[PDB]
Amino acid sequence: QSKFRHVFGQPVKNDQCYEDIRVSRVTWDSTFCAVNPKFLAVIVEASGGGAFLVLPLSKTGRIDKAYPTVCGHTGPVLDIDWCPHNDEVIASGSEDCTVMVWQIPENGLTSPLTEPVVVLEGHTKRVGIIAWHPTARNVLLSAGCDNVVLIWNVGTAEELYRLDSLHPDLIYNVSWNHNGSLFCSACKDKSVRIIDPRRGTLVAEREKAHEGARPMRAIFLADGKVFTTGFSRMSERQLALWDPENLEEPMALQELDSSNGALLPFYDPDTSVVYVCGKGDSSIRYFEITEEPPYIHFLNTFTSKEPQRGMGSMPKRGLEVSKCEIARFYKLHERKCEPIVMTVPRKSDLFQDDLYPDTAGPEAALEAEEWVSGRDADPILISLRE
Amino acid sequence: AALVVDNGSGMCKAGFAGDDAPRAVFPSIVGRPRHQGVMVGMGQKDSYVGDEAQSKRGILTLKYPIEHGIVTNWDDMEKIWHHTFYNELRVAPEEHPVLLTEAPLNPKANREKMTQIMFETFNTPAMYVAIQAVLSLYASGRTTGIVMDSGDGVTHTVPIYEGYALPHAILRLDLAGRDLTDYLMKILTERGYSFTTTAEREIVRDIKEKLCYVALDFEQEMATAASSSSLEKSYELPDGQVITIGNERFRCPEALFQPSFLGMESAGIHETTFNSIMKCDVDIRKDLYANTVLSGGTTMYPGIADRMQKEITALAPSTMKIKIIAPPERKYSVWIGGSILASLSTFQQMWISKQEYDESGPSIVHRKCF
Amino acid sequence: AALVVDNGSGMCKAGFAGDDAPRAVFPSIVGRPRHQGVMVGMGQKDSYVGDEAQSKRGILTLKYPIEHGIVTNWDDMEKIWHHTFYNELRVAPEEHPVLLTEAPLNPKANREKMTQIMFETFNTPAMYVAIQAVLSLYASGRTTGIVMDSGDGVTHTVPIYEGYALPHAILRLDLAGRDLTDYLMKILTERGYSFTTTAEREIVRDIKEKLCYVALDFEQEMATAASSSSLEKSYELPDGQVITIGNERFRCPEALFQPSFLGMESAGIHETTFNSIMKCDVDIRKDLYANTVLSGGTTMYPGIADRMQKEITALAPSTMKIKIIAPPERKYSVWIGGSILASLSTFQQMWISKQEYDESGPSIVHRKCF
Amino acid sequence: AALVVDNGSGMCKAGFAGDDAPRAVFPSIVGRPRHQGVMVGMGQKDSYVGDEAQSKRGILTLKYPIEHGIVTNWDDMEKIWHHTFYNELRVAPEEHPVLLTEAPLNPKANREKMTQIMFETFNTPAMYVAIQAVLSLYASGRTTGIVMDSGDGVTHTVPIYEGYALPHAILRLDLAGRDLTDYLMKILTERGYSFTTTAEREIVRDIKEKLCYVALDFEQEMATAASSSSLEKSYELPDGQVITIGNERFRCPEALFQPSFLGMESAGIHETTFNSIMKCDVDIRKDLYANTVLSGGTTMYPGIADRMQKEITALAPSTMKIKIIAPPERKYSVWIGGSILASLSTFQQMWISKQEYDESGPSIVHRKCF
Ligand SMILES: Nc1ncnc2c1ncn2[C@@H]1O[C@H](COP(=O)(O)OP(=O)(O)O)[C@@H](O)[C@H]1O
Ligand SMILES: Nc1ncnc2c1ncn2[C@@H]1O[C@H](COP(=O)(O)OP(=O)(O)O)[C@@H](O)[C@H]1O
Ligand SMILES: Nc1ncnc2c1ncn2[C@@H]1O[C@H](COP(=O)(O)OP(=O)(O)O)[C@@H](O)[C@H]1O
Ligand SMILES: [Mg+2]
Ligand SMILES: [Mg+2]
Ligand SMILES: [Mg+2]
Repeated sequence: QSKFRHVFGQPVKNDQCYEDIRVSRVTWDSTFCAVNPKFLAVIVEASGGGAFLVLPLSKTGRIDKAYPTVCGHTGPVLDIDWCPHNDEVIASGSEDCTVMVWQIPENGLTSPLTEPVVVLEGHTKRVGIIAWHPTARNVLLSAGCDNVVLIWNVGTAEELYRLDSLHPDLIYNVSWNHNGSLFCSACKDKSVRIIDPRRGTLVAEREKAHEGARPMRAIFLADGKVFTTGFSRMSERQLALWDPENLEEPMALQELDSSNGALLPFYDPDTSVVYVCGKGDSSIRYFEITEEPPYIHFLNTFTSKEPQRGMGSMPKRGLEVSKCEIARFYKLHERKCEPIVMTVPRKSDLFQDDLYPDTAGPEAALEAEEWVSGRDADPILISLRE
Repeated sequence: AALVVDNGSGMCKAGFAGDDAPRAVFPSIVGRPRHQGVMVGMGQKDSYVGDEAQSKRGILTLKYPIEHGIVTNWDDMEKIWHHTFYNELRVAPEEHPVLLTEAPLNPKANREKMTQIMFETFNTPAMYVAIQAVLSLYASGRTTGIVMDSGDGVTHTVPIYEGYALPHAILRLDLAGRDLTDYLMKILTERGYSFTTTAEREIVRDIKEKLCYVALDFEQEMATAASSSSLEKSYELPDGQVITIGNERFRCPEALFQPSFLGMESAGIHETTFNSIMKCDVDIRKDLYANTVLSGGTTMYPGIADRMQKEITALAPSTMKIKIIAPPERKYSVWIGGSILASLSTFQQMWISKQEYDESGPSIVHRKCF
Repeated sequence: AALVVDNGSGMCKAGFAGDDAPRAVFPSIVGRPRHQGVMVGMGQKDSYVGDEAQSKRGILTLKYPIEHGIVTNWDDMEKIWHHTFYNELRVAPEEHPVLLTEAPLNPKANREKMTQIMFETFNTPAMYVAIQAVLSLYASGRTTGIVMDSGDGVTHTVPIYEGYALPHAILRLDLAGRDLTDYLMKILTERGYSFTTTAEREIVRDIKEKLCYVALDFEQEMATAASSSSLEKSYELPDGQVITIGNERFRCPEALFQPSFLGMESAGIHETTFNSIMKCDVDIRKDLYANTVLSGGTTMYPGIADRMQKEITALAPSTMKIKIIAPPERKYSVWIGGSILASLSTFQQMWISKQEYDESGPSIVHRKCF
Repeated sequence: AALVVDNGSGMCKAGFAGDDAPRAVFPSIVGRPRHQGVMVGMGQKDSYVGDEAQSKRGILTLKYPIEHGIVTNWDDMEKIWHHTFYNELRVAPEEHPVLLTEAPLNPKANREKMTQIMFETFNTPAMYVAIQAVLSLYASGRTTGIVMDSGDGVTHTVPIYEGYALPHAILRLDLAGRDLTDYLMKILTERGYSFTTTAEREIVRDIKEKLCYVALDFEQEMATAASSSSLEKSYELPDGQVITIGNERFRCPEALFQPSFLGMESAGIHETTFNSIMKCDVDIRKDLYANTVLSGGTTMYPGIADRMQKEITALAPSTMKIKIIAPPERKYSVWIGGSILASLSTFQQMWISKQEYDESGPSIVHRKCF
């Protein structure tokens, strides 16, 4: 029994969705969308080079065809990520083997933005993984096809650490842990690794986490556990929970279906609910992770009639608290972005203290120079009552 | 527990989701006195709803708030809904979601006012409007088939194949049980029986439900009735008078298959079902032929299933297997299917909650209900 | 054990090397619902592939990811290949080398994406692309002869002498079975039969595969069909309707020999085969005349071998022996030849290994595959 | 003088060759009484044809002998022809040659029965059948261009270059004005307006011809109609009741560009026109883009030319000039072009004479007529 047993998705009307968007057709299996409580960033298909569309959340409805876009890369953009401590700073990686950090004006884009604030060059081939540090300020992680993970200081354009002798094959995704001291990564050799970047060591590793050649994901939870999505020999999509201390056997292992498309997990630390989004699917499944067996409880599934090309999750700070909304997903179609609202049906119209605990604020706990020295601090928590 | 209310033109069926039968079935009538009361101190109400109006119909003017599946008196509709929740089911509508039923091709303002009244007058936490024919397929445990639902106001056919409905193939007729009841009153005048008041119309409806049946061959049944009194039956009026009817027993249901008896230009229910099938794609017609489902009280005539099979067989190619499914409880198929649908775990994300109404108005029903 | 997958325009044939017949043969279609689902709790998928789409085609829009031997929808291609490996063969592609087939004179980007998809999406250890007409010669146990492979999208002729192919003499036509399906689709309107939807096209294809044949003399067959009804045949549609076709039985396959029937300027298959032979050296034409091999499903019409022999004899010198080889299993000659090729010990060194793709990219297929 | 009769699915146009406008224009309907006449000695005819049926439609059942350009009732069709020659034109058909029109890709028996009736029932000295789209090009004074003729039953495109038609590029849709009229009847029920009889279908058709228009941007137009009442219009029924329609004004014509509104899988008229051009040779696509001609009464909606230009421009390459030719008299383009062709001196040897029909039967029409 949980309050989250009743969570149902209600897509907004067409007038709040964003239409006339040429969503990029890159085969790379990324989210294709980054959203903060201020703007909405969607990777779009550019005739030359690469670009992604950044627009204010208010600019709903039809989107201008000649709407200025962030076109600075010489190749198509693979992934984007908003800075957690700055709603106007966004990072993007492309196949031009470089990472560009942009500064979006408060009112949006009036002319096509081409010049980025910083250009990070440390990779030999395309960079498809960009992950901002949860706590340390101006610390960015970049992972490309060259099987190297680089830490970038966007404030000083300085490469803090380099780690290339940790992944022998293609890296799927990288997820920072709670305090930003460790990060997990899924590799093409079906191995899940936990790496300490400040020491350049392999804290833990689980070989053959899933027995499927299909891509696998791995994310860090708030309690320190690792949630992984993968496939079996017969392409049976699976979910698994791993304790870093005990990696001989997974804590849980549940099979979903036999459909193609990698499962991108969207995990909310406040609610301890993971939203399993599969590329090309038309349904979103959410599960609750608790300390009670089987540690993975299926809640329900939001179903639609249209496959999604991408998915973006709006953080806690931008949710409508008074409407008992605990997640908002911006489903990307081939030509439309349709926000979908996760809600908990509550009879009372007052503030739900249990549904909205203290969440990480937009204020960085530490800085880049202090994080290098081994200092660690949990994210600064704010309140959602206001 | 969800509430399932099937509001037909003639009868109101209500109950709880998960049950196998409606808990409250009463006529959908509102009666008001047409005389002046002379007894002081007697508990005389301004209006009577349901069975109370039926029992006192001698001194009341019975009115149907629903005509041909369209609500024509919303003030009287609120009385029936109020009577349903508080007097029949004896529950609080603000504590249970309500599942309502509606015929297809209805005016869009009909289901908007249903949405507004449920949320603003009864304060229901959630509501949903479903098509009556789709619910009948739920009760039969099928995902493929064409359902010909015929009630008191509307006769409609909705073909469904593998869970997908064909909206372009949906046909609707304004010929139903009430039209047959009026036709029976007209043809009863041939024997000298006169029924004109609204109270007398209910008497004729009772006669129709008890003595009428569908003849396999109408012309042959004409010869039999005109040569002997074997088909003649007797009925006792509430005042003790006994009336006797002969060929009128099967003439009234014949108007379903020959609408020209009522001066209507539309085709019969057998041709309407066949025409709906022919509007579907060729690859699914074979499955629809073998899964023809009958629903509604107007399909409860004895022998209607045999007649429907015979008529469709003549229209369909000889190589097709015509199978008419007529369960004995098809009078409550719409409610039973609604009870099943409202109890599904996958349906819980289809409710129109109170929140959406406040941020969308009554127009929310057109984007969340089929 | 190696896997042999013959991805034609219309059908996907898959199996294991060393076997004599494909283990899985299903249509190369991907269908998506074109209506709205109204039944909740039913396992309705977003798309259907292969036989499931064929059985549910009444409520689906069928799409061919391959058009004229060229993959036009790569996203739908991964669906079919995923269906082939995991649902039909029930094997893991990352443990078996995969042998694929392609028509000659195809765009270079077509086989590059096949190499990229096999190595990056399915992670096959080894991979190879073989020409369909070359494989058909393996199945016949020959090293010399010209192969006329005609499938659903492409008709091509590849002459081979003593194991050496003549690339300059390779001819390709974009006229195949799907064009004949559309031509029969058009000429069936002359008798009042109207087929328009994608599902109805599959019905027309089934009519073509069952009733059509190649006339030895087209003009004489025209006179015979216009003077009597001996050539008329009946076919029953899925909805029970019976259709009768006369001269359309042999007019549809006649477009192979008279492409002007479709408005195309190219020559017929009989002339294309002769032209490919004439482009070869004079000393090898005699062997090619006596070793003309037919392959593909479009060569399964009754009497096509006799017509081809008659036409080529009229073109070739009277002193040459024209011998058309049409084995009864020529519909699977491409797969059977691929099964033989993949089992050869001398073929094990021409696989494109993963280490080669990693250090050379998808362009490696242009160096290791002919 | 020759006679030009343009037999559309819904409307019949007749006149004399050399004239610039049809002399007799009347609906192509046959009505029969559906009640019993009780007045003795006043002239009840068994059937009414044309305008008389339209004026007496209150007590008649109107039937169209032509459906989708194919005559389904030849006995009724003879009545219309008899009314045309003797009551409308008031001439003897045995003294004038008759030029008839037919849609392309029609059943071959349709024009054979047309030939037999003209020569055996009316004894016409000569007769000819012409394609409606080809005649429309005559009226515009052009020899090159693609004509999209859309009437009451058939929407077809025939591209012509330098006097040569491309039969393989001819496309035909069974979506036309009658389907739009039926769609408007279905969506008018959303506002509570119920039209079911054949007579009421004529009322809705009059509404469609007076209030409907094509929106330049359907999505933007829907938003405008949902935010204000500027697009609302009023129409008075024959009985005096006033109806008001909003977004139905542009939703009904939108089915031409989005046939999925009717459940049809075919493409819109803009895509059908574009596909027909793309089926032609590359060297003539430029001329067809700048000479797109609209014909028929269905293309009479205000703003249809602007929408068609906008849609094709998005499909065609940006370097081609899209020019939609929509003359103000395009409702009679087929007849006017037929008048011009019938008066040409070079056309006098293309007639099918009585002697030719006597020595060849009705099959002669397939040899002399395209
Ligand atoms: N046994 C019966 N035989 C014939 N007609 C019946 C019978 N029972 C009910 N009916 C008719 O069915 C009509 C209503 O049936 P039903 O569909 O159950 O309710 P509603 O139409 O109000 O939803 C009534 O008008 C009645 O005349
Ligand atoms: N018995 C038959 N007679 C005529 N045509 C056939 C027959 N069997 C198959 N075909 C045609 O062959 C085509 C596909 O043949 P095949 O070469 O086996 O597959 P693919 O072309 O997809 O590789 C189909 O389009 C079908 O119309
Ligand atoms: N002004 C108009 N606006 C819209 N539709 C029209 C108009 N005039 C005629 N139509 C439609 O065109 C159809 C017939 O057009 P036309 O081609 O002139 O005759 P036919 O198709 O019978 O040869 C009618 O069904 C009518 O609905
Ligand atoms: Mg009912
Ligand atoms: Mg083949
Ligand atoms: Mg016309």
